[PDB]
Amino acid sequence: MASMKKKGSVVIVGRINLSGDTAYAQQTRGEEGCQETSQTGRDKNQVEGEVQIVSTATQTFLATSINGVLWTVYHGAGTRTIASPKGPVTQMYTNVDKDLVGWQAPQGSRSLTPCTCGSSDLYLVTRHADVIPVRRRGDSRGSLLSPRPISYLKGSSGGPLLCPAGHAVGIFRAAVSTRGVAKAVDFIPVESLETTM
Ligand SMILES: CCCCCOC(=O)N[C@H]1CCCCC/C=C\[C@@H]2C[C@@]2(C(=O)NS(=O)(=O)C2(C)CC2)NC(=O)[C@@H]2C[C@@H](Oc3nc4cc(OC)ccc4nc3C)CN2C1=O
Ligand SMILES: [Zn+2]
Repeated sequence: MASMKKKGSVVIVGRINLSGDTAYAQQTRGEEGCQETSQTGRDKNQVEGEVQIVSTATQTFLATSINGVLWTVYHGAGTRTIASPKGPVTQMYTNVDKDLVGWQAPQGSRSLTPCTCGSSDLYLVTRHADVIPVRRRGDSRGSLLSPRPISYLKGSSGGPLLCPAGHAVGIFRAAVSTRGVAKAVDFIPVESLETTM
């Protein structure tokens, strides 16, 4: 018992910048400072933007602020705390059946607004700042207009699907693949987030 370890916190290590005309990824913390911030849970870095790049000791993925909650996938974060200036922050939402977790949105973040447009012309934002057109095909499915090998989507779970007006429609959860090519995506609808809230 006296040697039992504790899992570290999720750590914000960058963001997808969507403030201007060009989307691009930014790193805000290197691997060494990440490992150390994960152990202490104390992250004094300024947070900005809607889409964060997050990491554990073993995985990297995305997290998206919607309605003052930073949302991501359970298969990336598990039950982990997230690092903050004052120490580890405990999850506010956890739903393994939806592959969903959430923490209070960090100070300085900006939150996306839940989409009420009812539109099926969507856009997926990846960890590499690619904006991928996606046609909505169901409550939790959308097809890529230009299929990609799954390699290009790996590490983007927790990222947003957006409507033409930039509202949040869903959280990227899983890739639908045949022989390594992503033809469609599975996502957590924003309405399922609003119900969890
Ligand atoms: C079929 C259509 C729907 C399902 C069928 O489709 C698939 O399963 N396809 C698979 C294809 C895997 C090949 C790579 C696909 C490329 C990018 C994908 C975007 C994304 C990601 O980037 N991840 S990640 O950032 O790299 C990273 C690993 C976090 C670091 N996602 C996943 O890899 C998920 C995890 C797991 O799926 C679940 N795991 C769960 C685990 C839980 O508790 C542990 C609870 C609920 C879960 N619910 C679910 C649904 C399997 N994934 C798939 O996409
Ligand atoms: Zn909208």
